[PDB]
Amino acid sequence: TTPGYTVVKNDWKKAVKQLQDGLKNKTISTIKVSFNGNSVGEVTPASSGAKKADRDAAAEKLYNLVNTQLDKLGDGDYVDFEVTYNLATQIITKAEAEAVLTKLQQYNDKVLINSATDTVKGMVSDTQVDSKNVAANPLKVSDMYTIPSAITGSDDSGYSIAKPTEKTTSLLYGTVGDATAGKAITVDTASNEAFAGNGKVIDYNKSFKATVQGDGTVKTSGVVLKDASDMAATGTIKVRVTSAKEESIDVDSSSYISAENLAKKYVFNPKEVSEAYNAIVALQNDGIESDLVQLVNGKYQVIFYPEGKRLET
Amino acid sequence: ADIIADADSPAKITIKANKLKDLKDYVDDLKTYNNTYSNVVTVAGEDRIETAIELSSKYYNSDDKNAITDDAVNNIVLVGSTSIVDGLVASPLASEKTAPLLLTSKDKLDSSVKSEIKRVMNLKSDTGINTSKKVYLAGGVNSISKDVENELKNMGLKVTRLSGEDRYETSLAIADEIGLDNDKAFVVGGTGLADAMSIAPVASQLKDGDATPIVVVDGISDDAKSFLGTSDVDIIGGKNSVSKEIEESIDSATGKTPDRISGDDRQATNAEVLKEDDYFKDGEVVNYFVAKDGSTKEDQLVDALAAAPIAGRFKESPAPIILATDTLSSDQNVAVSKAVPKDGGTNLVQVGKGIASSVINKMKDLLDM
Ligand SMILES: CC(=O)N[C@@H]1[C@@H](O)[C@H](O)[C@@H](CO)O[C@H]1O
Repeated sequence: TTPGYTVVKNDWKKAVKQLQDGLKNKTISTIKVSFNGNSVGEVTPASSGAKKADRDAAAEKLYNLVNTQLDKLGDGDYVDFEVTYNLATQIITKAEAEAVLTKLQQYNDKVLINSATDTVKGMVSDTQVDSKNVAANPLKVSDMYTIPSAITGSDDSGYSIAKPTEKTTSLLYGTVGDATAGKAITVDTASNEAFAGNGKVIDYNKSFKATVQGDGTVKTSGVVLKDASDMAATGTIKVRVTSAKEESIDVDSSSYISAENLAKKYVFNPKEVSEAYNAIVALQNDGIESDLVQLVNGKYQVIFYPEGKRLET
Repeated sequence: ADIIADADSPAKITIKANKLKDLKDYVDDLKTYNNTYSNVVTVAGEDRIETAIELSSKYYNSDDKNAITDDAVNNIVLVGSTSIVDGLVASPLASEKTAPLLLTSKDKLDSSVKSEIKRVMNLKSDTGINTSKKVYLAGGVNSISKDVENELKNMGLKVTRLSGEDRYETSLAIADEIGLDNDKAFVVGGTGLADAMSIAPVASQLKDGDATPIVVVDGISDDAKSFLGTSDVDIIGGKNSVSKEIEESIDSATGKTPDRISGDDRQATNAEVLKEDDYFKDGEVVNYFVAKDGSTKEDQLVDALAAAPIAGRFKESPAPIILATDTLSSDQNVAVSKAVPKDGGTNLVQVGKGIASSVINKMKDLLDM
């Protein structure tokens, strides 16, 4: 009945590495550690993790504190973490920001609006011939925006991408062979922003697009962001490691242990199994979310921890 | 999203599927098979006397999930290990007195039952056995000898004996102890016992801690006429056992026209008892007991004797006994399928192990377990 996350022993390094990376990018402020239910310390970067050296020191302190305990973990033992986090404060390394910068610069030559025909709308000159619209060359992203060449920042505070500087065009959007003149194309200031981590990524579905409006004019977007994940912005997460072993039951596999041989092997808490069953049905029929049933890697799944083994007969 | 697991659990099981189709199916099968290995059990010793004790061990003064009592008991009912007629009338008595029904050999008190009497009443050398600690002897010196009676007294125990010189008045003696505090009474004949065992778990069902007595007629004695003052009566068995003449003897002596529950076979009347609504409500029977019918040997109905009061006090929904040694009859097959609710059954208890595996499997399918 306690929310959190449970790690099998064999995966402890994987999980610890995650906490370390969290500390290094200013996402985690403090971690409170305890062995078999007893507090044995607390890891916290000095001065709100302002310096890279202090953040790296906390990451090391964590591994040093727990590695021998975890590697020597036996039946019944367990290590509990209490992770206080805030995704807004996340920062990015020099290599991370320079890796995004290159992928942004590939959109420099992308076409926003094509040229118009007599039958489809596109770029048309701002001046007409015989009082009727003629076509113009397509609109590049380089015409409306100037993407930066380099990055800005330091190792202590993090690195950043400046928002591409906005530009104007005097060309228009309309149909070739229409009396009515083409309508203006302008940038959307509310759709061009700088990038420096902060729990976000580049939204390539909405970035560098031309969007027609109700009155017929066109607005263009620049660098648009989106949440890296749908988890809450801040809070404190509990993580446990035990000596249990992990078993994978894929019913779509060629071979897999049947439900009969599973009850043969283990005893399960009856309330826990029916709560899962009921959660599946409420999703199937009514579309009700449930923490018990999740969709991960294109497979819906439930998680059981059995009471123990079933005694032979 | 997830949860903080119990540190003593040995495994982290993740079940995966493309369509929550197949996931629902796997969890549904698990929900049932999990309940099966926990709640489908055999209770048998290697002797009729020894099987009756194993029932006592599991359900009286026990830590079991479905124990009648988890503390010591004050009363005990004792019946001769061969006298089936006696402990059939005695099953209601054991239910009302909150007592296990145990079996003994006529000559001498057996070693095994003697130790179980101590365990179930919590008898110790450092505590005084006071007057509340009693043993009922259902039957005369014919079934349970005078020697055994004195062996019990010499332990420092109280032994009331309900009996007579014949089967008809011993049953009267037992029925007189049982509370005839409401208008029901079951009637059976001296012959046709397998008709009668089917009603033992029903008579053992309690209303305000009152059991329903049964009387054994000849198919009336003047003693039985006074005993059955203006009672609604249900006759269990065929006419072969209770004539329509003695059905009228009851109609006249009481003033009540009695009802009859009967079948062609002993397994048919078993099925008829289940399908009676006053006995078990339709679509609400989740707990079942299985015991030998005596087709191969009439002497094996003894095992149903000790299980009848436990089944009639089981959980909060009573249980019938399905009589079947080698096979189940079609009548029993359909009656069970109608008794069970949509969801399925919750408990199956095999009493004794002279019952064929075929029969237990048929039960499991009928009940979705
Ligand atoms: C297994 C687990 O939950 N790990 C957490 C994750 O939930 C959180 O989002 C992240 C900070 O970004 O810190 C990780 O340690």
